[PDB]
Amino acid sequence: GFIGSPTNLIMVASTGACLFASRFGLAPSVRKVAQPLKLADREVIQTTGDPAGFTATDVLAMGAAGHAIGVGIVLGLKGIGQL
Amino acid sequence: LYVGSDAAALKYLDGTLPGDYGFDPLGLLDPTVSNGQGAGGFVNPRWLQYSEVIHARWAMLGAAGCIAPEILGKAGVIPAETAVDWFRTGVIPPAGVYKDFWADPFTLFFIEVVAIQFAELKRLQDYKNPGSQSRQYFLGLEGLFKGSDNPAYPGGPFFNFANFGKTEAEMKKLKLNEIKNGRLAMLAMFGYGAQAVITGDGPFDNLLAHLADPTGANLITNLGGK
Amino acid sequence: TGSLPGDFGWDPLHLADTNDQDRLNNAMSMEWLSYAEVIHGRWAMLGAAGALSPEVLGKAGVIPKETGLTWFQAGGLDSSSNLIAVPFTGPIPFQYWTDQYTLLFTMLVAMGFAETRRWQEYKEPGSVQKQFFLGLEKLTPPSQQPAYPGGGFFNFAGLGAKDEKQMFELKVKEIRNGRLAMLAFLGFMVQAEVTHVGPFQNLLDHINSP
Amino acid sequence: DRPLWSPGSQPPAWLDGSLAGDYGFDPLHLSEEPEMRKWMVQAELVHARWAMLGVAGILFTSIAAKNGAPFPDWYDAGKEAIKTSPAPLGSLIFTELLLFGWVETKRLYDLRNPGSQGDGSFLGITDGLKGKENGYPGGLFDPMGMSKNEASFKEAKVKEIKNGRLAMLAFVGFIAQHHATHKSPIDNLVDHVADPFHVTFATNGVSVP
Ligand code: CLA
Ligand SMILES: CC(/C=C/C=C(C)/C=C/[C@@]12O[C@]1(C)C[C@@H](O)CC2(C)C)=C\C=C\C=C(C)\C=C\C=C(C)\C=C\[C@@]12O[C@]1(C)C[C@@H](O)CC2(C)C
Ligand SMILES: CC1=C[C@@H](O)CC(C)(C)[C@@H]1/C=C/C(C)=C/C=C/C(C)=C/C=C/C=C(C)/C=C/C=C(C)/C=C\C1=C(C)C[C@@H](O)CC1(C)C
Ligand SMILES: CC1=C(/C=C/C(C)=C/C=C/C(C)=C/C=C/C=C(C)/C=C/C=C(C)/C=C/C2=C(C)CCCC2(C)C)C(C)(C)CCC1
Ligand SMILES: CC1=C(/C=C/C(C)=C\C=C/C(C)=C/C=C/C=C(C)/C=C/C=C(C)/C=C/C2=C(C)CCCC2(C)C)C(C)(C)CCC1
Repeated sequence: GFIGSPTNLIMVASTGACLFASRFGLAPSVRKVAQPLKLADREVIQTTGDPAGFTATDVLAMGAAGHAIGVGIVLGLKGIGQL
Repeated sequence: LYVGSDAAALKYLDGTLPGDYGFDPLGLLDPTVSNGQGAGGFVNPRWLQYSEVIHARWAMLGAAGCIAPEILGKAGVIPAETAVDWFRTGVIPPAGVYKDFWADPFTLFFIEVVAIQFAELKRLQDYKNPGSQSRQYFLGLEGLFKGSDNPAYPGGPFFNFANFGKTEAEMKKLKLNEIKNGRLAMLAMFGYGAQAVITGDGPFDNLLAHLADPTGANLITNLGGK
Repeated sequence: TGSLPGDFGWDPLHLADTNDQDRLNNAMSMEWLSYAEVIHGRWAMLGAAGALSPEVLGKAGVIPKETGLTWFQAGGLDSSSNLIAVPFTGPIPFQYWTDQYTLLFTMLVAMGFAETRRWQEYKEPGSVQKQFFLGLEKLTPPSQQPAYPGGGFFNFAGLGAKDEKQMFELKVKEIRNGRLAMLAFLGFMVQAEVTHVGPFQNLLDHINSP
Repeated sequence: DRPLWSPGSQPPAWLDGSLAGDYGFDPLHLSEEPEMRKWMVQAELVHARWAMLGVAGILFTSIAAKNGAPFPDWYDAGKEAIKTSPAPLGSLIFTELLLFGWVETKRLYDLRNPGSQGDGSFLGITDGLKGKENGYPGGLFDPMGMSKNEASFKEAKVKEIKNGRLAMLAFVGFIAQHHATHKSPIDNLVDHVADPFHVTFATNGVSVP
């Protein structure tokens, strides 16, 4: 919440890591399918200038995932007495 | 440019609508939705466009009526006692009610509901039956209620007495600008309601607070964050 | 295309090339975009000149330094009613020959007259000069291109009677320097906003400490 | 052929230049219907005429007050007038309404039907109270006839509409000055001519907070 707080830093890092994972393979996305690996799919939604398969629902889903991972990490570290 | 046009939504809509930026993620303008005969459901393109333009006009009037009293009361145009916030006029008596009025707020509500019921019921009957309000004698202003093929744009000697847009290009530009300003005012009234709930002040007061201190008065600082 | 000046193809945002290329209305035709760009560039030329003149002329001692102050303080660009950047609102320390709002009203009247003349020439060329204008209608001759009217008033030196290749070279040089003026005025105003000092002061700071 | 509101503008099809002050300044496309054209012409003429009557009265009272006559400012002069007049409030408003109803209904029904008042209905008067034009009456209203010749009549129509337009601009200027400076208009003009470079619309007025 506070600018410069450790929770802000690590949750911004988590959201950016989720976005970077969605941009380049890694995390499954709209254009990524199949259970074991990730395979190319239909474009589904126009990306509106974004290269590769990166649409609005992609950034919405992975921002939600990043916020969830960040709040889980924050509360887990607060439970164990860490940052 | 198409503002965030979702793919596979252009398959059923071409460019005929004023705005028509191709933004339809969930999908409601599809003719396959509510296909048949008769009244049907409420999700049909004609009613969708009609409700969109009516929401646009009402939101534009609301944004004007939310800005004008506070702005003119900040200066000497409107006196301070009549320069109340838009939600403190009496629309929400918990928020505030202006007691110094020429009539009781419920009397004004009854007069308003009678007048707007006449207006919107004539509008609805013309929407169901085009040009029907010009046949039955109302007051002698039946020729003013001729209407048009599109219920969203009736025209006539009163609704468009300036007869702007003689050419089709000017009609298209005017319709696009009307729907654009209406969508902008819809988002505006959304923000006005949000600020009225959170800040408890007029939208111009919030604008002045953001102007004076950007980081010290914003959405983050509104709800307690830093 | 290469007919328009500065047709380098640098359009990554694709804000140009709309389907409705009507010059009248829609505010998005390529001729209207070029006209707006060139007049914004000429106003940026004038703004850079007027934001560099008083400081360096007071430094050189040609004008007295009491009136050779920075541009935003001498332009009324102050806090005022917490508006940051609104001209003719902030109080100016130096008293002038008249009130600020006096030439703000002359601003409104005179620039409205000039802009309405330009808009009427854009809408219908060759018709503005027909009406009586106290003998000033012949001062501005009509032209096919609204961005480059020409004539005695707009071309006093007469350096436009040469061949079209040199004229196009002058045009592309003018708009390239206009884009340079765009960047220069953007840097001017953001440095004046984040430093609250004149551009000459931080320019000297950058020269002394690169 | 004629000067317009903008150089190069196209005059409206319903404005052929046959009216007084026909500069074609009709951007809201009003008076397109011929009956609406008569209505707008009569409304502009009546509003302009009352504007210049009121402006002449206000200016005369202001210059007399500056000269030394015991006359108040044009603002709130009605309060001291009703304090000094033997007639109480409400009564004289109703009497002037009774007097104004009559002539204005005659004007309205002459506007709807020209020559309707020349039938001798009002005291047997037939030549008088007859509209020579739509918004321009004749007969009893004009004691001596400089309107008999047509060229000077058209010139006087143009001069009347332009002086009336200037006077209603002067009336909105009057209300703006007395809501901004709260001084007499003659005093405002004296203040402007005394120090034009300092006594402006913003230094002394409330126009700028
Ligand atoms: C209320 C007074 C009034 C009335 C009834 C008319 C009516 C007419 N005039 Mg006129 N005119 C007026 C004021 C008025 N005008 C003013 C103030 C000016 C100077 C700016 C002019 C300048 C003018 C020219 C140059 C010409 C006309 C012409 C016309 C005709 C065309 C129809 C028209 O203008 O729309 C009807 C007009 C109205 C319904 C008036 C609407 C007034 C609104 C409701 C007031 C809103 C506030 C307003 C902006 C004032 C605020 C303060 C302001 C001073 C800053 C018609 C007979 C043309 C013509 O054919 O001549 C006969 C023509 O050539 N007029
Ligand atoms: C400003 C005004 C009218 C303005 C109209 C405008 C701009 C219209 C513009 C347009 O239509 C055009 C042209 C063309 C369209 O394309 C565009 C629009 C915009 C639609 C009228 C004033 C009209 C003003 C009038 C009639 C003034 C009357 C004054 C009287 C009666 C005075 C009486 C006094 O009582 C007082 C007040 C106080 C006492 O102290 C003294 C006495 C003398 C007792
Ligand atoms: C670097 C820096 C640094 C930091 O510190 C700060 C800052 C601020 C950022 C800075 C920047 C700056 C800039 C950018 C600038 C620019 C400028 C310009 C462009 C100018 C022009 C300028 C321009 C110019 C002169 C031009 C000119 C032209 C001409 C004359 C031509 C022609 C003509 C005319 C029309 C007029 C007439 O009568 C005559 C003639 C002859 C016919
Ligand atoms: C903007 C604004 C506003 C608003 C407004 C509005 C919103 C309005 C509306 C209005 C309306 C909405 C109106 C209405 C009206 C109506 C009427 C007036 C009607 C009438 C009717 C009748 C008279 C009828 C009759 C009949 C017939 C015809 C036959 C027989 C039977 C019967 C009886 C039915 C205000 C002022 C607030 C403020 C300022 C600004
Ligand atoms: C690179 C790039 C860029 C940028 C971008 C960005 C920077 C973005 C961002 C974005 C973002 C940054 C987003 C986010 C989102 C988020 C979200 C969507 C989240 C969440 C939500 C929610 C609703 C939540 C919930 C919750 C709660 C409350 C509790 C439980 C847990 C959870 C967390 C789940 C640009 C355009 C300039 C250019 C091009 C490229």
